Amino acid sequence: FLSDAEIIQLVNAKHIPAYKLETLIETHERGVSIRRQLLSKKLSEPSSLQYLPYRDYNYSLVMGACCENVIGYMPIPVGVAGPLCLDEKEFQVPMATTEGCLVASTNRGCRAIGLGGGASSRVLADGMTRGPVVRLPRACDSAEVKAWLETSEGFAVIKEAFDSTSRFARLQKLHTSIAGRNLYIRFQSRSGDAMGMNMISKGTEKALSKLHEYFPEMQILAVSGNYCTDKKPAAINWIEGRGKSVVCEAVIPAKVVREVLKTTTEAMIEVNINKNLVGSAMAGSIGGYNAHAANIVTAIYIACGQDAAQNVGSSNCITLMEASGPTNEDLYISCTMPSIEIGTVGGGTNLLPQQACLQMLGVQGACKDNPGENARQLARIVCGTVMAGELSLMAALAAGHLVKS
Amino acid sequence: PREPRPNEECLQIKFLSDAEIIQLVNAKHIPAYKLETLIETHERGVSIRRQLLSKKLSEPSSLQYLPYRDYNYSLVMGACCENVIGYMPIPVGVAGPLCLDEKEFQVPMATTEGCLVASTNRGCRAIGLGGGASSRVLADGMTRGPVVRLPRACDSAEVKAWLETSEGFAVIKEAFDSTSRFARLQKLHTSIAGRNLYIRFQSRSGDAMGMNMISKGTEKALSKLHEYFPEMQILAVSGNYCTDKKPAAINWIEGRGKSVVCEAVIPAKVVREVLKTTTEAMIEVNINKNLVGSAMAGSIGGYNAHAANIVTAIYIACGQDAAQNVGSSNCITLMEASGPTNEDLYISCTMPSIEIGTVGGGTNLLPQQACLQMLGVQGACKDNPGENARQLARIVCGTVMAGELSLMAALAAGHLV
Amino acid sequence: DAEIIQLVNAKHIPAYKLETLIETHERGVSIRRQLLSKKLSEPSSLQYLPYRDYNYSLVMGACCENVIGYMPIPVGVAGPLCLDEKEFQVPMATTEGCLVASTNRGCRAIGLGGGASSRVLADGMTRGPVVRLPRACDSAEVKAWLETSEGFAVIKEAFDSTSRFARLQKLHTSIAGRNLYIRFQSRSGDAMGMNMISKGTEKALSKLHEYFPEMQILAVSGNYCTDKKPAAINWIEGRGKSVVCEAVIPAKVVREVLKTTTEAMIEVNINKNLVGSAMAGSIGGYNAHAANIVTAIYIACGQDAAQNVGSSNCITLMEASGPTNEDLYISCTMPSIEIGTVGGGTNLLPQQACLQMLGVQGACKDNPGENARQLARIVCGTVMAGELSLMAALAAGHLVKS
Amino acid sequence: GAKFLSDAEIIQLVNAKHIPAYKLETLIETHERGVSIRRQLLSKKLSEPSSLQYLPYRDYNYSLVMGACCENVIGYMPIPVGVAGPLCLDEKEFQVPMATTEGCLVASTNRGCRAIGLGGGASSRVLADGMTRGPVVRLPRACDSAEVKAWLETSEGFAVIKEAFDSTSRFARLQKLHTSIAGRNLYIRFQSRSGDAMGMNMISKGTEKALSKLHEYFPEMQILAVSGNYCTDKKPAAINWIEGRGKSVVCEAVIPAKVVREVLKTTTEAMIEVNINKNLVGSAMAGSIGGYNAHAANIVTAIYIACGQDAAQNVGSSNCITLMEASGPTNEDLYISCTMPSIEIGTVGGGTNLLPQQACLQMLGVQGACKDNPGENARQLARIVCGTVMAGELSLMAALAAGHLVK
Ligand SMILES: CC(C)(COP(=O)(O)OP(=O)(O)OC[C@H]1O[C@@H](n2cnc3c(N)ncnc32)[C@H](O)[C@H]1OP(=O)(O)O)[C@@H](O)C(=O)NCCC(=O)NCCS
Ligand SMILES: CC(C)(COP(=O)(O)OP(=O)(O)OC[C@H]1O[C@@H](n2cnc3c(N)ncnc32)[C@H](O)[C@H]1OP(=O)(O)O)[C@@H](O)C(=O)NCCC(=O)NCCS
Ligand SMILES: CC(C)(COP(=O)(O)OP(=O)(O)OC[C@H]1O[C@@H](n2cnc3c(N)ncnc32)[C@H](O)[C@H]1OP(=O)(O)O)[C@@H](O)C(=O)NCCC(=O)NCCS
Ligand SMILES: CC(C)(COP(=O)(O)OP(=O)(O)OC[C@H]1O[C@@H](n2cnc3c(N)ncnc32)[C@H](O)[C@H]1OP(=O)(O)O)[C@@H](O)C(=O)NCCC(=O)NCCS
Ligand SMILES: CC(O)(CC(=O)O)CC(=O)O
Ligand SMILES: CC(O)(CC(=O)O)CC(=O)O
Ligand SMILES: CC(O)(CC(=O)O)CC(=O)O
Ligand SMILES: CC(O)(CC(=O)O)CC(=O)O
Repeated sequence: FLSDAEIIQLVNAKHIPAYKLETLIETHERGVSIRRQLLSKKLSEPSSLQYLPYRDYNYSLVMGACCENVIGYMPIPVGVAGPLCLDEKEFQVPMATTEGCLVASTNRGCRAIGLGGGASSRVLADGMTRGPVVRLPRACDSAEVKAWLETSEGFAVIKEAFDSTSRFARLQKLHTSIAGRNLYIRFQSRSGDAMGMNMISKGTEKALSKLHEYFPEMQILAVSGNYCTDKKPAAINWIEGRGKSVVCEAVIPAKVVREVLKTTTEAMIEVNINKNLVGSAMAGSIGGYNAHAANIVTAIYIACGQDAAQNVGSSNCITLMEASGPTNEDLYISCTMPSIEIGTVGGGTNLLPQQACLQMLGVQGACKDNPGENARQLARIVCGTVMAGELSLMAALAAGHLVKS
Repeated sequence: PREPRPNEECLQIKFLSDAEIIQLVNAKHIPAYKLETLIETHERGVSIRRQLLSKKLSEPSSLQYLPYRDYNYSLVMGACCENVIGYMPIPVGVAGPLCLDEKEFQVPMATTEGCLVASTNRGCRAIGLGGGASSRVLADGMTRGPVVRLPRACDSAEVKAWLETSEGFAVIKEAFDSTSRFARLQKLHTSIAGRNLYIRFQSRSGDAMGMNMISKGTEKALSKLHEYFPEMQILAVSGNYCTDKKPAAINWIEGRGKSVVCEAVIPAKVVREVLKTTTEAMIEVNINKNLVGSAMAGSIGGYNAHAANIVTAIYIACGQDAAQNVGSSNCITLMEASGPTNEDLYISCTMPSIEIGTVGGGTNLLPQQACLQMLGVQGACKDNPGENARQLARIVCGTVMAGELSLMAALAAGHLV
Repeated sequence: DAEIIQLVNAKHIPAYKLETLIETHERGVSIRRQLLSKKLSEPSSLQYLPYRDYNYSLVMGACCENVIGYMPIPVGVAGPLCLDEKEFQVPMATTEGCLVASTNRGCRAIGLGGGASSRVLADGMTRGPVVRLPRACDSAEVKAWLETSEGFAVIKEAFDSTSRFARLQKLHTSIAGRNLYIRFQSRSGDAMGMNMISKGTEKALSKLHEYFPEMQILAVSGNYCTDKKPAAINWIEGRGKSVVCEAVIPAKVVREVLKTTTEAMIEVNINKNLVGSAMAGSIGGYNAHAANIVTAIYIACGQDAAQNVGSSNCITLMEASGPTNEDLYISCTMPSIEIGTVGGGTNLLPQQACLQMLGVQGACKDNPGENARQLARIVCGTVMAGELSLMAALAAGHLVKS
Repeated sequence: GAKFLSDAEIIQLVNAKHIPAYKLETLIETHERGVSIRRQLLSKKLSEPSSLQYLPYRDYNYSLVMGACCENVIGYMPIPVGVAGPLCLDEKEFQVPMATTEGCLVASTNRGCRAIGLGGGASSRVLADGMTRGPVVRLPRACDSAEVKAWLETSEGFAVIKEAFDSTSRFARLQKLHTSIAGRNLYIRFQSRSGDAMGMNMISKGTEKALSKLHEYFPEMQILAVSGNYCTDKKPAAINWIEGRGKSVVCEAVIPAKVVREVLKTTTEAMIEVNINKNLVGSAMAGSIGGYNAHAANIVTAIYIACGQDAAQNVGSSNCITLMEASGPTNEDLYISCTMPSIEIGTVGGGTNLLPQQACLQMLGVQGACKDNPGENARQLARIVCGTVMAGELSLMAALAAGHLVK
């Protein structure tokens, strides 16, 4: 029972620190209203928040979970590309973006796939990772810890501790690397339908404390020593995989290439080899042998409540194209994405709008009866949509249509 | 007037009911994406596509919670998204004040990752009590790297030699710059692969990120180059040598967009009280994680803790291209002992390829403009073209440093989990 | 020698077939040199290229073709290298001035600091063929099959039947659409083992073909090994011998032998070997000059010098140590040392002499693989000595002056 | 003096008051005797005393070696030298010397030369030429390092440093500068021509002089190291691949369909299929930066050892992208190209000063300095290396395509 003004006067005098507003204020929306008012007086243009919406949005799912010092929300247009004829099913793919032509392009690639009998995909691997950096007094000591971790006995004991932290966290393997007295241990584990970063970090924490029982001299320098690797480009993710590794493929009949894509199979292939393979090689790329996988990955991620910062590594992709058919005029295309970091429960997937987009795809929440299937399905959809996107952009580049917008 | 009338009578030119438009669309074959053409309002076209979509979903009511009402679609249509079915609200938090180059910024961050804003805000606090941060823009130029092809490598080599002459460069520059007042071809980096020739055009672009502007200018320069070498085949305006939205050593080494460096010294006291650790611990974690760890992982440009988190959050809030986080996140963060007792913490973050702009694309939408205005960098800087974009790049580099400081502190103190 | 040239000028008898028709190796080389001479713009150029009094019998048929002589490479010695409580005299073949002297100086600092310690972390030569199935769905199936205990068992049996040392450790598989890259890894006794692994790979691929007849074997080497090309896979997974060595150099030794301080050494190490290499976009090149040491020892010991591309992979680390943090701790980690003590150039007498000097010539019969492992440790230890000295010279500003 | 004492007396004296041993040539009169005594001293420290019995040392010119190419010398290592050729390149025919102990390498390279010759020859071009050195310097603050970078980028700034750099030698001409900041650190890549010399020494001296001049403008600058690994020398690095180092070269040739079948024992189509999936796709899957080839390192290394080059530089000199394509009236002939951006090579200085390696350089007609066109001999050698690599790629790739590698 106070006025917005009084609460403001109460905060200005170091008493309630801006970020603690919802802790005291009744309405979540009012707490946001008040923070915007404090913010106004610190801006060279006080009315700069006028166009930033905040009213009538469910903050209950956000506060204490997805964002701090909330001042509103940012609307990102959502378009739909589809149907994506994938694995004998049809999907309507939601895409959150502000880049014109991206939805139209992806939709067109979907069209060429649908008229071609559809695409097929497979999940090759599933395991989120965490790569802590640990340190022993000497390299001879860290060497000893690596050999121990490499024994079936050592692996058994740390797996017991890792798995003891969650019903869904199942340690699959360990990849260890030495740098003198430093030891990088790459923990790889299943995580149900969650992307798993949190669950994996906890497992690593418990597993490391257990390892410490056997080697008291070991110093745990950081639970993440950048050997995961999370949100930074790294050859290890490309070569070893991280999260879901998947492959997609489709054959686009010669006539579909000409009618829908406005180009030829031979042109498509020539551009692919010389842009996505040779071009990427000349640029010194590790994992970027594709046209614009990141665009598709980013749009689906924002629409489906994923962690968009993970587009850095989730975008890794190699797109291949070759002649197919009795006459060799049809287009075979494949996209291989070894490190899709994705999930359908927790984080932003907890928010209603993002859940709507996930429901649209039929992968919302946990898959009881088959843990991880909702996340694996979303990964396949991502890989398939990337392929649809690749098909369209490559067709435009081959035809000299990138100009069109 | 509803109970569906026959299609013939339904031929429109308010006009008709939803059921009838839906019937016309299904009967004839007006794909859902052309709705805004016929419909009097953008919102009704959206409402209809949504209704058409529901019928194709296994859970028809899945769109229930996907908002769509009361949103300016006129700004979206024809420039930002097609086949629109609504919008996705991303929570926006604020970290500040960020004390950068004697100014104070309130940095908006759009995210769904808990603690990211709190952590960036904490780093800002340490920077502020440390007397502020300073930054410099080292280079500025967007790029496009087309792949071109000649009959033989001796021919492509000939084109490369020609492009490297002051004579040939001037002619190409002329054609390139004629594309617009802001297109100013700075330089050319060429790479040969047998008979293929990769040409990296680089140029300022005012306050725009410049992707479209540079592409058009590149298309005209190649047109001009083709006059001199009619046997040259333009294989693709983008042959992945730019490089756009894919990890590439070339962006790390040559830069792309804005190259920025930032720095600050955090007093030993502020490291203990605000960051909950010591200078020595921060340094030991920095070297072994950001340098050695990244090296062991085979990273090119990923010598940092979480620049991508900061870049992505600001990008989404300010109408940038979030897919550009791939290369924009490139960053190396260094930490070192500083001061009298060597107990203070020197830190710097160097980001060679921030791809950013304050005009065009998503920056034309109102909510994003509000976030750009909050920073005082919205739209073009008529008096000093490109200054608003440069300023935003400096802010992005500064906020990344604040983020790096806080996460690294938590890692050193064991506060991540 | 004069009348023989006549015959060769006529068809049906190429220059590379001379040894088969002549009674002496040397004479064969001599005639080839005379034949070659007539085609040179400067016929007398071969005047200083030696060829006499050399054992070609061991070379021809296994080490080189169309032989016209030999190339002498100066061999110097650096040591003693005090490693794992032993003392080694390291032979180094080079034409680079100051290299042996620098390496010798690094050995000196290490010996005055009580020696170095090393450990072999892994051992396994690899081969990475590329096969292809009709569809990615089929490739995915072959990958899944290979990952089952049943599938791995059958191809391991086939692989291991090609040799007593062919003992398949594991498979790392990567998919690229319908292509499938399979990385076979195995111990190989004391041989570098490229030949053995390749043959074991061929037999296993045919076995795999019996289970998947639609599988096309594109190449025994699809560049996934990876042999003699820079690749992150070798850096991350290892190839050949993965080794780590270390030592602590007393502050006094850093000053008197190395002419610098521990602090300056550390600053140069971090900013050159860590930060510089990062700015240059290096994958695996986090060192000063490991390649120099690797190359000289390889040439001296009959190794394959072309393998210095991957074998030189190294991360050199330095930090303050001891009671007053003034002593220098240094470590060198090399994950992909491709080496051997039997086969190829190691069958030649001069190179066998350099190998014997190290006590690692030939096979270790009572403990197969121990001679190659010991040599790998010597290489890593010597690289560390080389790193110490060059880094000291860069810190004190003595590179050019030396 | 020394000749009046016996080997045993010298040994007893070296051990007596501890003479290093690397100093034996200071004491003893003849070069060969200093080597003999070092061998004797060393032998007593070996688990097997006679292990040096087969390491030759006699009848070798040590005068050219001592004080220039090696120290603490105990002999020399003979590397068999074979010849591949003729290599028909740019309307000329080269007989290529290759020092190797790897069986089939010379045969295979000779085979590829055969295919090229029957195809009308190869063509090559030198795209760029400039040795580099990339020192690391440090300023008190990032703002200061930014200032140095901006200064080096001005024409005035570049002119003064170039004057200082070039003042170092008649053949040292600074071409360009590439800079990179890392906080308060500044990495400056100096790139310069160097006549026919590989240039590392010359380039390093010029850099030293240029940095001392830069220090006049920036007294607060600390020169941390003359090589901050930004060159980059003898370590794999994307900068060499993208920017070039030494000589950037490209080579090409078309092999008639008949020749592919008869000489190479395979098919044009098979070759292309193997090239794409091995050299492009495979290298990509392996995370390669610059290794988009089959075995350029084998050829580079063999020619380097035979011609007195620095074999350690095979690390970056091997960088190569091999491309293959269908060509001709019926799309049945084989177009192949190899592009090598960073061949570090020279024909003057170092081991290039020894007679045996000078003989191999003379074979190619590239020994020493080109009087009328400084650098032309080194450039010709780089063209030959690239052409020979291409010959080598042709043969191994044919063998891999036909299932012939292991025999
Ligand atoms: C815009 C573009 C799709 C135009 O399509 P087009 O092949 O020239 O010709 P059409 O307009 O007849 O349509 C072809 C197909 O595209 C799709 N498409 C075209 N315009 C569309 C739009 N505005 N909205 C949604 N989907 C669209 C349709 O699904 C399909 O036609 P149909 O299903 O009605 O039979 C094409 O120029 C393109 O994809 N450009 C490349 C964009 C790109 O990838 N850039 C980088 C990412 S932004
Ligand atoms: C959550 C975290 C910020 C709290 O740290 P802390 O030092 O124990 O918290 P404190 O209560 O002592 O406050 C210290 C500072 O944190 C910041 N801060 C803390 N909680 C905050 C919140 N809810 N919202 C905004 N800012 C917050 C403030 O700027 C500052 O406090 P102040 O108002 O007194 O000036 C810290 O644990 C952290 O940063 N974790 C790492 C998160 C991360 O980077 N992980 C990956 C990205 S999500
Ligand atoms: C040439 C260099 C070794 C001389 O070092 P220095 O410390 O200035 O000279 P010193 O007379 O004090 O000798 C110090 C130590 O160096 C070693 N050393 C010096 N000259 C040597 C020589 N000519 N031969 C062999 N070993 C030598 C000795 O092991 C040791 O002395 P000691 O064993 O007699 O007690 C040194 O400047 C250096 O290593 N430069 C760097 C070279 C380099 O790494 N470049 C790249 C590869 S070539
Ligand atoms: C061994 C190999 C050279 C034989 O090739 P082949 O075509 O089947 O054998 P041929 O007798 O038909 O000769 C074909 C050509 O090879 C070359 N050649 C064959 N044996 C040779 C030898 N011993 N010495 C020199 N050149 C030889 C010839 O130049 C040429 O024949 P010609 O000049 O007499 O007309 C071939 O199998 C090969 O190159 N394998 C791959 C080796 C490789 O690159 N591995 C990795 C590097 S070591
Ligand atoms: C076209 C592209 O730049 C992506 C985009 O425009 O959003 C990617 C490419 O380089 O092909
Ligand atoms: C902590 C980190 O995983 C990022 C995040 O949690 O969002 C990055 C790292 O330090 O590896
Ligand atoms: C000194 C060095 O160039 C190697 C050499 O000269 O033989 C390596 C470096 O430190 O860059
Ligand atoms: C055959 C090869 O290994 C090189 C060699 O054996 O000398 C290279 C390749 O991977 O093709």
